[PDB]
Amino acid sequence: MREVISIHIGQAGIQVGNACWELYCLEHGIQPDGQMPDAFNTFFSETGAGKHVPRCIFLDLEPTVVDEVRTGTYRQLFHPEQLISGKEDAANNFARGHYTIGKEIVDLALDRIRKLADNCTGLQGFLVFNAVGGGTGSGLGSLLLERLSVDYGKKSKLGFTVYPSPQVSTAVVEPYNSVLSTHSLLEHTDVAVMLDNEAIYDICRRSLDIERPTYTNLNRLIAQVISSLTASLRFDGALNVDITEFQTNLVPYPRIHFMLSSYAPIISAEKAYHEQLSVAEITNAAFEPASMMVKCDPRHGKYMACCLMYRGDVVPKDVNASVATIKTKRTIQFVDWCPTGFKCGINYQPPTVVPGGDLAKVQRAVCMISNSTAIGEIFSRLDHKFDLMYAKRAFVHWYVGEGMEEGEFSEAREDLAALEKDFEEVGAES
Amino acid sequence: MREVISIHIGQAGIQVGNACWELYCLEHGIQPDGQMPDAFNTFFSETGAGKHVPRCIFLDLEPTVVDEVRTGTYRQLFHPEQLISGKEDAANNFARGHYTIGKEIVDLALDRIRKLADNCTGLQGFLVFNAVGGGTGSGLGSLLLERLSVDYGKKSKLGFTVYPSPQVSTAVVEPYNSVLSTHSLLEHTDVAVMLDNEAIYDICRRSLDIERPTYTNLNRLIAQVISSLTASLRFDGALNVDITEFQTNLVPYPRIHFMLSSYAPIISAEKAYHEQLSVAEITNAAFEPASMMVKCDPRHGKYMACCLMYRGDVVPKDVNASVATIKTKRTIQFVDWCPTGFKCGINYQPPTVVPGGDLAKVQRAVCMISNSTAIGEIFSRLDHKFDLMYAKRAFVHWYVGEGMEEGEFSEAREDLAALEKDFEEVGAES
Amino acid sequence: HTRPAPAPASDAYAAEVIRGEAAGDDWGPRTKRSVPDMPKPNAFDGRTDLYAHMQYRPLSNGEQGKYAKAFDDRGTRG
Amino acid sequence: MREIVHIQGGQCGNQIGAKFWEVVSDEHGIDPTGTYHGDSDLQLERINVYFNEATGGRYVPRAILMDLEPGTMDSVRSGPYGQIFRPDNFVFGQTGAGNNWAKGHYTEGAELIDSVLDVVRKEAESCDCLQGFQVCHSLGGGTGSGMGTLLISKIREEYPDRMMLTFSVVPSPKVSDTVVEPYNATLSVHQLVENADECMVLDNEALYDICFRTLKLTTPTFGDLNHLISAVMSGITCCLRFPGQLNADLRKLAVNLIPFPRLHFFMVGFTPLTSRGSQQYRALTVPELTQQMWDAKNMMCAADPRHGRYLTASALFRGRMSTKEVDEQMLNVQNKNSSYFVEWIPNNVKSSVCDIPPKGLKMSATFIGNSTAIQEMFKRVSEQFTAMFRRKAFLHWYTGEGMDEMEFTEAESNMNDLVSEYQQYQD
Amino acid sequence: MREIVHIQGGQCGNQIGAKFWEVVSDEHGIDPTGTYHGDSDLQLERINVYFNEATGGRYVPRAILMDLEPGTMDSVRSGPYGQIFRPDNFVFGQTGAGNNWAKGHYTEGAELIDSVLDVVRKEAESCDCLQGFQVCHSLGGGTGSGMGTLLISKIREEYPDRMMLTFSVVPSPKVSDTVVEPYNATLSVHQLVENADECMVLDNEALYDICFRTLKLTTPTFGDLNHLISAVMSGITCCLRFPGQLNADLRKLAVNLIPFPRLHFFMVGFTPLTSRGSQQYRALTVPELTQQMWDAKNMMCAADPRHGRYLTASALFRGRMSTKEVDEQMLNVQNKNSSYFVEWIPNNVKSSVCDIPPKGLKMSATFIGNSTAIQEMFKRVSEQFTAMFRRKAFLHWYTGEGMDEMEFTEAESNMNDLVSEYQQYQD
Ligand SMILES: Nc1nc2c(ncn2[C@@H]2O[C@H](COP(=O)(O)OP(=O)(O)OP(=O)(O)O)[C@@H](O)[C@H]2O)c(=O)[nH]1
Ligand SMILES: Nc1nc2c(ncn2[C@@H]2O[C@H](COP(=O)(O)OP(=O)(O)OP(=O)(O)O)[C@@H](O)[C@H]2O)c(=O)[nH]1
Ligand SMILES: Nc1nc2c(ncn2[C@@H]2O[C@H](COP(=O)(O)OP(=O)(O)O)[C@@H](O)[C@H]2O)c(=O)[nH]1
Ligand SMILES: Nc1nc2c(ncn2[C@@H]2O[C@H](COP(=O)(O)OP(=O)(O)O)[C@@H](O)[C@H]2O)c(=O)[nH]1
Ligand SMILES: [Mg+2]
Ligand SMILES: [Mg+2]
Ligand SMILES: [Mg+2]
Repeated sequence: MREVISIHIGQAGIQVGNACWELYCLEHGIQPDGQMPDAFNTFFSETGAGKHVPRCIFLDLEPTVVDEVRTGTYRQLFHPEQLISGKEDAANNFARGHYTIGKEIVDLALDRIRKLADNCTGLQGFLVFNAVGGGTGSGLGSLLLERLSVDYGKKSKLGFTVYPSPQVSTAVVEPYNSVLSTHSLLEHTDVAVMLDNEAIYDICRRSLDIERPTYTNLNRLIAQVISSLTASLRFDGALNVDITEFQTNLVPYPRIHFMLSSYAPIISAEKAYHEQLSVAEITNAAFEPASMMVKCDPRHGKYMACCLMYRGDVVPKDVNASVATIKTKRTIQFVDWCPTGFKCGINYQPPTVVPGGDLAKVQRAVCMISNSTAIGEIFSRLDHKFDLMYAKRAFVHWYVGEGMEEGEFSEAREDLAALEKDFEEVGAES
Repeated sequence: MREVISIHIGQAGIQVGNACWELYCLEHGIQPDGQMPDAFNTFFSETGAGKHVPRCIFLDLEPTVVDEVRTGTYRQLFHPEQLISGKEDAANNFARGHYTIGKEIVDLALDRIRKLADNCTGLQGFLVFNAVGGGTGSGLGSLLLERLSVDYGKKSKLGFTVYPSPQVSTAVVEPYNSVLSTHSLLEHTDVAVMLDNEAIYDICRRSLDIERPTYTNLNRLIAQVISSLTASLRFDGALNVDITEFQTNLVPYPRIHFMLSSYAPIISAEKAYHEQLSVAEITNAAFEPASMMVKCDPRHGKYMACCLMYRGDVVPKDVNASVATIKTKRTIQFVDWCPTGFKCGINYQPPTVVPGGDLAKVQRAVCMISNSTAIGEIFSRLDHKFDLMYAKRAFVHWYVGEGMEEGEFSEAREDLAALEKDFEEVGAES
Repeated sequence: HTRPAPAPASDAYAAEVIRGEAAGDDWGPRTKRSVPDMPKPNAFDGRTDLYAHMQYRPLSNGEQGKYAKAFDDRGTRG
Repeated sequence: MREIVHIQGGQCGNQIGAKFWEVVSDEHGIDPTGTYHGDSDLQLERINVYFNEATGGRYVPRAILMDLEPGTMDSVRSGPYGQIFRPDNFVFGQTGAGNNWAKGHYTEGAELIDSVLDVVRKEAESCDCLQGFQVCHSLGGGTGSGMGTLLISKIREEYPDRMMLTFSVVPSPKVSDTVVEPYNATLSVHQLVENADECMVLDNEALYDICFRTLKLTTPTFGDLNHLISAVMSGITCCLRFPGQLNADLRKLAVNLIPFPRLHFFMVGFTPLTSRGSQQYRALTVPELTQQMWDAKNMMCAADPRHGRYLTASALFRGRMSTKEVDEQMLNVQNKNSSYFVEWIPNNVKSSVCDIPPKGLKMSATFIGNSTAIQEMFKRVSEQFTAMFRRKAFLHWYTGEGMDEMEFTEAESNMNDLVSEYQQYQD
Repeated sequence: MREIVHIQGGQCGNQIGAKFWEVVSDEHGIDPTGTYHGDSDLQLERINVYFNEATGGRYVPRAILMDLEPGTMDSVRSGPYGQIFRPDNFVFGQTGAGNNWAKGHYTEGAELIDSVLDVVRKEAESCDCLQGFQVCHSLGGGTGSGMGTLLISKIREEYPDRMMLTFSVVPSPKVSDTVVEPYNATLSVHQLVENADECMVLDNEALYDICFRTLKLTTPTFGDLNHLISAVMSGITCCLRFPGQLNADLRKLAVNLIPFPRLHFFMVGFTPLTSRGSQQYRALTVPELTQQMWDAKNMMCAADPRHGRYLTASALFRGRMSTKEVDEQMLNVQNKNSSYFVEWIPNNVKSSVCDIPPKGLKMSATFIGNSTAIQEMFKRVSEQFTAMFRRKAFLHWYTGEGMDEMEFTEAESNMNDLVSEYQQYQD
């Protein structure tokens, strides 16, 4: 039986995970106490009689984001040893989450991952949720990902990470914390899906006509993208896409493995009645940069490998005609050496709507995860933000004093400088 | 007819045995007064009509702890004269418990053993519960071990001794009394099953989730192991492993006979509803170093021979599938000359739960009782305490007065030194 | 006279299996759910199969008017 | 009393045989529970070509469904007419080849080949006369192409005197479904030339087009597409299952359609394709089954047959028909357009008539064409393979399971070699 | 009119025979009360082979139960079909051997061997003409291994003109069930090779893989294993209990299966094993029972028969079958793969036909084969003993109870001779 393990690290990880597992329990009919009144084996672990346990852990050094899960409406759902807390947070410091307080808790992190991996029969990959801005998501995620490649070799590891926006960011050492994270998520994480908070602010602004979006609204459709990514395991359809199928189709080179994300239908409860939702409309909607979930413009770069995972009443012919209409457009430009850029997946389960949520019930939905050379704009800008702040040694004594040395800033900068060289070299036309 | 008698000497011995016959009277359904409203034949004597007396003796030099048994909840169940008292305690001195004041009370203990063995048809083995850190348990326990060896010769004896921990220990002359006891155990006790208090404190802290463990909580789950290692005689299963099997299969050499302990499913009431407890999962928890009842690292040593007893509904095949997964793991090791190293025992009766106890009703249970070469480390640290302390002739005036001689610490030193020579030599490859 | 203890109570009964007295169903639970009504019955007459075209069945009188009015399977354009 | 053993791999192979064994079953009149309730005596005469008789009237096929995921068989577990199969013949994997040709062939391939060939060997010895082995799989995928093409090479080693029908679908030129599509296709055709004896070329874009302009359907599912493929596979062995005025078995087509041993890639066609709107108005006589046989729109391959010459063609007619009308119509197509046929072979057309039509149809015919226009399909896949290999993109996966670039250069060498001899014969 | 004396030893063979007398009584048709209620008169014709008459229609089997602990005697008595057993044949001790070869053989076995030889001779004298001595025990334990090899040594001295089948379960290589298994295994086979005329060696891992891969059974117990060994054990003496077209007794087995006195080691198997839901798809015919007969997976031994050439073979067919059809796969398995058989023995396979099938089955067969793959079974035990006796471990439980280390060296003297001679004829 197929199974995927999701680790939730840092403040973004749990708050996505509360939205992620809320979407998961409504799909399988499982109530919040854990009782369903044959496909739950992907995410839920059956124990006893009529009890389902999520196959996930909440790892965060700050206890005040985990305790609200331990006292909320999901008390009876999670296993209490899966919820791993700590004495004090890493305080957006990469050195604390990696050296000082990170090593004191990562031993207990592997103790339950091994328990989750032993209960699994057939494992296909890992999900990791973190934010590189904060040192719990950045440093402890770097420590856990480095350890997992040593502990569980050659297995898939899905990186659902959140990056600082160009114009928007809510911390000061985020240029410092993102660059040091890119030394680990380059050489360990095999598939990394960038997310960006301001692009989802814009997505919630126009498509969902919400003037005042919050962190709950953003993470609810974060849950929609991941659930659409792994709906192929849980339900049957025309063209299934497995985790290792997902990894060999979109990673042409072992370092060129960062991919975009786009969920096409975001419609309100009042605009759903007036929109004629067909597979031609949603496929053109996904490639629009308005529906792009990261603040980058794909027109500058080249699309290199794309996958389109369809949910609902999608018949296999016009979706094959919808891809042809995308290829004819000069705006969506592909790289020269790849004449076959599209992967297609169709599942027959329409996306569930949470009660009290903001999304409307749609009969068709597509999620695009695409590898592009326009993601170099994400890294080069965060490279410029780091290079300006490092030039006068700002916020270094906090990082150096907690175990680090100055030499790890030069290695991480050189590693990220190779990525910008690699993106330009790969995307060059010959 | 299977029958095993148990003796209980020292403050550890009675208080462990208080919980031992608390669980023993619950498995057979007998009320605490002594009436059942023939697996009870191996632990209870059918006395007339409706009356039953346990086939064990309680004995202590201190008159304190016997009275709270005599005036506790088990005044009617126990035999009034099987309870053996004393004028005064041995007071942390091996000299007092073995020579001066235990001698006037050992002979009243010897005849009641003869009264117990004459009443039963066929006896199987000897169980002794004591602590070598004190005077009464180490002194009269060794004094009885001389007498039962010469009287009831060559009979299988299995011992449960509460040794000092390297960190937590409650007496200053405690390393003296352990060294003097070990000179008696090696030539006389067949298989010595080790115990340690703070390892059971640790297994109450992280597993049962109680932050205030006491001596009552430790002895309650010690009795779970004692019932599990004698569960083959009481209830029927696949592979019956009696006490005669246990010695001849698990001790390789006359001077190499020490033993570890484990009990993997140790789960509170709230924790039980989420754990999926299969044979494969409970097997992996027993061999992990965190779940043993003495603080020694089995990674530091090498296992010599192992024995596993399974209780509850265990099918006889995933026990063999778990063994194959155990032996293929590199983190567990065996000595090179012992290829066949596991004894399988399956019983069908699940462990009972005491009312008010923190242990929940679990349908499967495994106890891992294994010889190891890591027991040299718990004997090296305890001998390191003695050599640094005997160099100044400290605390000797208490010892030489009550029948001991000054030189007797030297033969007990080289006897433990010979044991350390045995443990290092047999773990060496060739 | 040892105390009876409950069996694991498997559904195995290999004697019954090897004699073939009880058939049962050896297959496990079906995975990947079971989606209802996918692929959908088409509008402009309910077509869930190509059996009509591959068996050359005659058109019914209650359905002949649809193809009288329209050419393709898109419904009632005019 | 000759037999065909059916073996299938991947997502594409298993879904076809879910419909293929469905189409065969009601032609022979046996229920999904397996019992026979047919009204014709001629159905039970030749059942052994495709079914094992069992106790109580059960009929179980020579079907060996191979996959590396439990997902495909789960559809076969619950799909219609999926209970007829032998449960022992469901060899399965757990890891999944992951759309990788290297994983299905070399590294993870070896753990299941010794088990799947055991199921094949049990069925091969049970039936007496083996006409050949029939496989249905994909080429752009990795589970049914990577594991399948090694299985074809192994079974030619054990049984070298038996024919090999392969119904392998092809990467579409207009559209694409996977990203490593030309990688897994060129590695499979490089092996399909050496082991397989005859190949039927299929692709979804021609099956999509043939459902639009010939059937007037704007919503074709895969199950609609699998039915037209399943009609072709029944038409090849319609001579074995049923009598006829002129008989042509599987090996008779092999000596007809294959002039030289490497030219075994054919294109298929099914004749009575009528839309329901225009169903009544068309008549059923041999001249109008022939006029839809030779149409370029009726071909279920990418290649336009108007571009290349027909080296040899075959026709598998089914029905009560005049032998002249079979003969004269296929003689008229040798005179009306003789520039589309090869001059240095006389009478490029093989014809055969079976007196038992399919269910409901008064007449039917199946076309197999060894055209040299198939080089247009093989050129495009080789064009995509050289584009991605010269950048070495998506190659760090294939070298991960134990491949070096020697056979990748060899695969392009044999691909360029086989397309070179097609264009040499076209001049 | 020939009868078999059955011996059960230890906690294994008592539980083995509890399921073995379940099958034989049900095959002969007696209820748990003991009265006969079968519908076949031929079923009651040969009852003296396995049961004895009693006043009132009761039937008491002629077998003994032997161990040193009364706990396992409570299991066989309280279980199903346990009330039929002779209370006088319940010979048992109180100490328990405790997995030691010394206890059951010399020290505490001696007070029970003299008790059981008085018991064993009672049915030996009461029965009219002895045919053989079946035992069922283990070699890894001490209750039935060390005590059993003394009884089989003692019973041959009194009765040196009879054959003896032994059914001894040998310790498995993959899984360890007792630490001192290589002691008791080497010392028991040391007694058997001088004494045991023939032997059916089994193991627990083969019965696991049979009941997983073939029976497709999820969580089985030992009652499922003890039925399959009972299916073999009843099939050994099918020709004695029932008439047939060609009958073969224990000596017919012996005369055709041991070319040399020291090469007496066999391997067993039960042929018609089908899954829980696969019995409606099978075809119960003589081609496919022989297909399951010679498969390596189907054998009940740790040895792989493809590794070592078969020195000889046996077949115990039961049911209604064509003797020509029986002879033609048995000739086919000689010719299709002759490289896996010995060359200096023509007609390597013996066959027999019994006219009565087992209960609930139309046809069945049992294979007995002396091969040089049991060479691989002893090499693991010889590797275990030699790599461990060098450090003289665990000897204080042995040398303190009556025998010296020189006996252990003598166990190395002949077990190294057994492994030498089996490999010699392989060349
Ligand atoms: N989309 C989304 N982003 C979040 C959410 N919570 C936090 N973030 C992002 O996380 C960044 C802050 O860094 P974090 O990784 O959350 O900090 P942390 O996890 O608390 O790490 P420590 O402070 O060391 O404990 C912000 O810039 C946000 O963009 C959330 O609920 N949804
Ligand atoms: N686990 C456990 N250990 C105990 C218990 N009671 C006493 N001990 C141990 O016994 C040690 C003291 O040695 P004892 O021989 O029992 O002391 P004593 O029996 O009163 O002998 P004297 O001190 O000479 O009177 C302590 O260090 C404890 O670790 C108990 O109830 N449970
Ligand atoms: N006719 C048909 N083709 C299919 C179906 N499913 C997938 N395919 C084709 O298979 C190709 C992809 O190969 P894939 O299914 O991944 O092969 P696999 O990896 O062996 O399972 C695509 O070009 C599809 O057109 C189906 O149900 N019917
Ligand atoms: N197949 C089978 N094997 C058994 C059974 N009981 C015990 N065994 C095997 O016997 C071995 C233990 O030896 P044991 O039976 O105790 O020998 P004993 O001490 O002489 O009675 C283990 O390896 C078990 O696998 C049974 O009922 N069936
Ligand atoms: Mg925080
Ligand atoms: Mg005291
Ligand atoms: Mg002919």
